Formats: sequence, C-alpha cells, structure tokens
Amino acid sequence: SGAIYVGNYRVVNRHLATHNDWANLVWEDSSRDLLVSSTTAQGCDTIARCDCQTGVYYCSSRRKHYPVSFSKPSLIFVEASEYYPARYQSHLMLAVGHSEPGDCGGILRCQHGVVGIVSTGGNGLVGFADVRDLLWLDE
Ligand SMILES: COc1cccc(Cl)c1CC(=O)N1CCC[C@H](C(N)=O)C1
Ligand SMILES: [Zn+2]
Repeated sequence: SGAIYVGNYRVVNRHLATHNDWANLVWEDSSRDLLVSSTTAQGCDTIARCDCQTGVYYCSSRRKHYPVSFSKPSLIFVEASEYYPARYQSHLMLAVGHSEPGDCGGILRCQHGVVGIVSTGGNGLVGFADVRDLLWLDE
C-alpha cells in the first residue's frame, strides 16, 4: 500500500484504489496502473521533473529503503492477476531489487522529488509506475 499526496490530489495504484478514490475520481489509466483522486487537505509531497535513472525506493516487505538504477518509462509486458488480464503496462520503469505484491504504493524518489510508485515485480526485479510526465499534478 502507499500513496502520493500532492496539493489537492492523491495518487495511488489503480488496482488498490478505494470506493472513496473512485467517488472523488480525477483521472485513471488502467494501462499505467494509476488513479488520481481529489482531497480536501493539502498534500505533503513534491514531484520530480527530470530524466533521473537513479533513486531510492521504500520496500515495506523489508521495512527498508533501497538505492536503485531504473530504466526509462516504457511499455512492458505484465502477467495476469486478480486485477488485470495479461497486457503491456505503459510508463513503467524496471530496477533490480526486492519486491512482493504488498509492496505496491511504495514511493521511488530521486534528489528532485517523487518519481513514482511500486506497481509490478518478480524474480529480483521491481517495476515503478512513473508520474513525472503528469505536469497537471502541480497546477
Ligand atoms: C510489486 O509487485 C509484485 C512483486 C513480486 C511479485 C508480484 Cl506477482 C508482484 C505483483 C505484481 O507484479 N502485480 C500484481 C498486482 C498488479 C500489478 C500490475 N499489473 O501493475 C502486477
Ligand atoms: Zn531526478
């Protein structure tokens, strides 16, 4: 679990969104595993606007932060689950690092701010849904 609180927005994995998130929907994209809902309180986080390929992510299944090198946001094949059929997930960045299903929502950050959230994983890899292109989160 985990979310990005920026201004009047809450960014979550679409597959973990709540009834409240869907009742206050701003935008969602199943192909990115992202959903953005509105909030009344002002958000605590800052978003990065960069092409960084190094950062640190929070891994709840180890209660630890890990430094990672990660790929550029791209279309990557993702196996079927109770949430989605087998498909290509866009804007996904892969890194070598530990992750388990409950790790989704963990934040990835670089020196410029929040880069994205854990969305996929498997066999020593971890995938992050990028949010750096969502310029409207700031305005
Ligand atoms: C961090 O996720 C891990 C880690 C290790 C192993 C596994 Cl199966 C996962 C879970 C995972 O990749 N899923 C299930 C939830 C929907 C995801 C998606 N389509 O964006 C795909
Ligand atoms: Zn950066």
